[PDB]
Amino acid sequence: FVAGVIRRLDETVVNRIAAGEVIQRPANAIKEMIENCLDAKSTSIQVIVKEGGLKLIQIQDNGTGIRKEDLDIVCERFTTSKLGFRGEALASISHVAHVTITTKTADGKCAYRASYSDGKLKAPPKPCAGNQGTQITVEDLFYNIATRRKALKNPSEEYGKILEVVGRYSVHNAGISFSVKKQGETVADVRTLPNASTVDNIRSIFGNAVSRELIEIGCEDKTLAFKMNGYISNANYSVKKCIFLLFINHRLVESTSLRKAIETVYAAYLPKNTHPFLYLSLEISPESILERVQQHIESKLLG
Amino acid sequence: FVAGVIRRLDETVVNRIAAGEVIQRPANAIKEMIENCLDAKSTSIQVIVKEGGLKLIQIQDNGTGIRKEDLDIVCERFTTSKLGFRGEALASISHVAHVTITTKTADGKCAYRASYSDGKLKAPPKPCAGNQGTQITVEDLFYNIATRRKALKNPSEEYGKILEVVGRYSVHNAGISFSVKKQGETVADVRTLPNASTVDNIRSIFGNAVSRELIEIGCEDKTLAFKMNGYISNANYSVKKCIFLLFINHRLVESTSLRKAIETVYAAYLPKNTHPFLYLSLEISPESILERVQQHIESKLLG
Ligand SMILES: Nc1ncnc2c1ncn2[C@@H]1O[C@H](COP(=O)(O)OP(=O)(O)O)[C@@H](O)[C@H]1O
Ligand SMILES: Nc1ncnc2c1ncn2[C@@H]1O[C@H](COP(=O)(O)OP(=O)(O)O)[C@@H](O)[C@H]1O
Ligand SMILES: [Mg+2]
Ligand SMILES: [Mg+2]
Repeated sequence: FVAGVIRRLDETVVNRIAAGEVIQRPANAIKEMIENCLDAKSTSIQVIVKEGGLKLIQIQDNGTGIRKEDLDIVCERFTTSKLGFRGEALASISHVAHVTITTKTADGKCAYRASYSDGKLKAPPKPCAGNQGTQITVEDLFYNIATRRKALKNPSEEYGKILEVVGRYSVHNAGISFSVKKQGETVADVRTLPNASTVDNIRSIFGNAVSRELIEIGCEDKTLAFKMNGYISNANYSVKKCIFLLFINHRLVESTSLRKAIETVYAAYLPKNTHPFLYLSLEISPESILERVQQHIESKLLG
Repeated sequence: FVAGVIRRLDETVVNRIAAGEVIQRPANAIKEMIENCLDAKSTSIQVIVKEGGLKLIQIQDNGTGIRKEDLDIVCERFTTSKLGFRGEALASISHVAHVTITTKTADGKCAYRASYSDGKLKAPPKPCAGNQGTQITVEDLFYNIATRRKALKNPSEEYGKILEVVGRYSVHNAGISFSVKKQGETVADVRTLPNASTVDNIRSIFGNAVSRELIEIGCEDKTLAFKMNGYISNANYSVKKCIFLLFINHRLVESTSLRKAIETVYAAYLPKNTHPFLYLSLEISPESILERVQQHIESKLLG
């Protein structure tokens, strides 16, 4: 038994593998990029996809853009214009894809384009055509981690997941226009419009049969420091699988705990196989609160 | 609406906060350090604690030690002598505590002592007294993150958690001697001995009433690529709360899924309130396997 010798991991490998762990699949890259479009005050967001996002993801917005002088560092880890940690999403994407950014600010004379590998600027940004806002292009996702590339689903399931994410951000963000299409196709698979209510976007993404059966919900509680709004299906609507959109502080989230609560409430009113449609937006800042929601929904179902 | 300006996070803050997130509490620092003692082929491990591990944790082993020339980088991130990622545990601890290491290799002429802040060597290592192996001393845990220091439990609950961890590693590692005491006390609260069987260490840590009621278990399956051994309580033993030790590849782990399976099996044999004692060691390399364990245990309870 002798002592080992300590070496350093190659963190070009470490950083690639961790970035794979964060991103996971094209829908998730797209989720991060959309959130950036919304943070940059965009009112029009367009998504274009080739091969389920494995070949190309392109997202164009009309938001505030990235200043020319900041393109040097925008994809580095822990660089952010905002107050896990801020500044990891584009850095991560850039470690497992070829990223190009085309962007213009109101105060810039023209748009600039820059390309990145592993978080680093490849060359000085170059002026190009383009209007107010930002187009990010993400190519060959996981070209450098074979195991995750093969561990992804077929192109049409991955496209399916992108639709789910974008359609879901579009219900939460009524008034902002969203679209998703496959590259080289002219007709969008999802398209919402700048003057749409929350209910119109539910009708558009989820169909007239759900939109006709919605109950509006809201409750605030200053003592429990939370607010909630959204829409739920009344006791007359039933499908084979529960469609549950959940947003907590404007991020889309999954929650086995709360979907359980609400299912128990609905179990008493809906048929044996069948399930509800749920859209809830919770505003919280940093337990018994999940009683008030179960209570509030049951109250609304009884009414 | 104008464009932001991108700045860099201070990663002295980032690194401190993430390290808090990993470590969480003294029992967990101790878990990481013990595992290092075992990796370094230690047969005698001594733990000493002041104030539940908030003031001092000291762990002495007789393992292979750290070479003098490697003390410079041992607490840096991603430095390891081994093949999330390797090399994060001591780096993390050193970002939220004052770490001192005293260590000797068989080939070194004497032990060397070094002190670290934020992963960096404070001064050149200095020769000192000490035998084969390594003593790590971890002081003032979370002195630099007030919110986690107050979010820790009272000193005696945290000490309680250290006992749990060490007692549990000691059942898995029969033949290796472990002890834990409070600083300045002469009698250990936990002590296992170099010639002890697994059953002796269960008797010692968990008492004669459990050790008298154990069924040995083992199953291998080449097709499902797993092995399992351990000990369980037979249908005659019952306590108010389920004591379940689980090791997968020699790390202690919690598992709501498998503890559920086994509880369902035991529910049929044990009284209404009461629960079993379980020690299982699973060897796996990188679903239907949880059926074989539920099956194998029921089989052993029926027999
Ligand atoms: N669509 C966009 N429009 C304007 N700025 C963007 C856009 N996407 C990214 N950015 C800029 O790049 C930075 C890094 O983004 P990201 O890596 O997601 O970290 P974060 O959003 O936490 O700051 C943002 O703070 C922002 O300044
Ligand atoms: N008790 C110990 N005895 C010998 N070497 C140790 C001990 N603790 C830590 N080390 C050394 O420091 C390195 C860093 O430990 P750690 O930060 O836990 O990362 P890892 O265990 O993944 O290598 C180990 O690879 C090992 O060489
Ligand atoms: Mg972002
Ligand atoms: Mg370790």
